[PDB]
Amino acid sequence: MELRHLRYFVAVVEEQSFTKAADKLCIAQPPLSRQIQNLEEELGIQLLERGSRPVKTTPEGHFFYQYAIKLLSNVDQMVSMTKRIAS
Amino acid sequence: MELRHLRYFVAVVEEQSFTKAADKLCIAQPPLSRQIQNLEEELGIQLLERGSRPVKTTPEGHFFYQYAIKLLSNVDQMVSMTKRIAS
Ligand code: NA
Repeated sequence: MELRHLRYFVAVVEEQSFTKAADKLCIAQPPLSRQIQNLEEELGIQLLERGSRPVKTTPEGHFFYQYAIKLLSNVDQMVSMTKRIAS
Repeated sequence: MELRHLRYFVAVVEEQSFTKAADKLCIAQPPLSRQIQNLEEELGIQLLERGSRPVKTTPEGHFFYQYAIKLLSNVDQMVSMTKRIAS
């Protein structure tokens, strides 16, 4: 699992759309969908209700989502601070 | 930046060796070294003292290291708990 998977997943959850998330991340929809599938397959879980319109998380999916946003925020803080040290 | 970069970096810092870190991560040394260089180049900073034997972090490198281990621990906790929900 990579940060890309988390960033893609968060965008899908927030936009409630695979296409709209793809637009926001400046990528095509098909690879985005494949990456989220890859994430679910790696974890051995369903993060999203399959076939849900608009896109809705499963309970474990929403749990994962809430911790994913926390982690991505921490990444941003880490990178920002480390850069500020060197400059 | 991806989780791979953090995992590679942490291993190098802890083993104080590019080769020994590669052994631990079950990969060849050359791609490992390239990935760490890629990480430093992306951030625009030196995480390791260039030419140091044994491998030693820069002050910003050690700072980054300490937050990287925290983040990787959080990733592990997130994945473990989310899996435990679905099972
Ligand atoms: Na990653």
